[PDB]
Amino acid sequence: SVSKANVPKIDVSPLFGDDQAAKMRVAQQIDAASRDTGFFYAVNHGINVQRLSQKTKEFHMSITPEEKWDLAIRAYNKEHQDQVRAGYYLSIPGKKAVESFCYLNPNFTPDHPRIQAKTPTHEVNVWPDETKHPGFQDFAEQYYWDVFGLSSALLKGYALALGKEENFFARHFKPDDTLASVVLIRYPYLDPYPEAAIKTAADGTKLSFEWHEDVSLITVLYQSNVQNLQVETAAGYQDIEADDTGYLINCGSYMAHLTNNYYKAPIHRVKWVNAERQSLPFFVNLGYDSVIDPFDPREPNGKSDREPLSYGDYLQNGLVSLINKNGQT
Ligand SMILES: N[C@@H](CCCC(=O)N[C@@H](CS)C(=O)NCC(=O)O)C(=O)O
Ligand SMILES: [Fe+2]
Repeated sequence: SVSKANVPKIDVSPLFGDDQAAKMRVAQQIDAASRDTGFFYAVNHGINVQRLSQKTKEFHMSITPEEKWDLAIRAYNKEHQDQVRAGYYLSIPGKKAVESFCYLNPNFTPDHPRIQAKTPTHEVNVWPDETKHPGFQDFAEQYYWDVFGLSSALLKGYALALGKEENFFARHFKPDDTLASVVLIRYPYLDPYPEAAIKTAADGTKLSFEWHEDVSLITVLYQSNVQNLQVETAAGYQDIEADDTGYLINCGSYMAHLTNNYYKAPIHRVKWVNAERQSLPFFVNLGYDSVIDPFDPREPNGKSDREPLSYGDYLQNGLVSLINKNGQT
């Protein structure tokens, strides 16, 4: 009885080029999707997602329990007090099925000014031993830059869609300072699948991750071809079809803040599925001190009754709140 959500496939390739008319026609499609269910698939995006999937699989299936402790975030290993965001997020057999590896901007090096200053939300990535995972760090860092590139193009489309100049968001999304993250999530097949690792929604649906708005400007997501996501709409939660050739795009709550809820952050959740699969989000985050002045594209003077919020304030508050609401991942 759970209807397919309207999730259009938008050819985003004009956003990489210089045909302004064509870009406006893509922006209209982004506007439409953003006003409807809040999701679309970006197609013709130029990223080799099959290779991303293969390299990620090789990592997930070769990492050992020893390596996971050695890379673990603070929530799992008290010795790693600097690792709030970046590192390994362990499963707990019998209790918690999902496990993952998160990394941040590769430019956050020991000498980076924000690392020196110890500013919250900035960390130096941790990586497994190169000889045990040959090529993995290099692949993963290049992937960061490939999806950064796609996200910059998408941000040009969102800006045009909102009646702005195309750099309105992108000017704040910079290699030297972006707080964006990649998460390489493994969802396992388990037989038996422990009930303790399954949540139940109010409507009785079995879930792996509860309802939420994303903490992002936008989210740029690759998933395996196994249906799992649902979006809350007015006729109920609806199934978002999988498409392992496309990137699933949606707004996060910073976009809702900037646009005075004209582009809402859609509410969505992750169904429980007993399948070995991947979920690989890129969270498009700005710089720590990036402030965009809020506006309202439904009002004649564009004025909004929201206050400016720096991205760093937003992000630290949001990530902590999401862990309190929906649990440590
Ligand atoms: N550690 C990350 C933030 C992770 C936020 C989070 O928990 N996201 C969920 C909800 S959007 C997710 O990615 N879910 C994916 C899925 O498949 O469940 C970072 O420091 O930036
Ligand atoms: Fe999400």
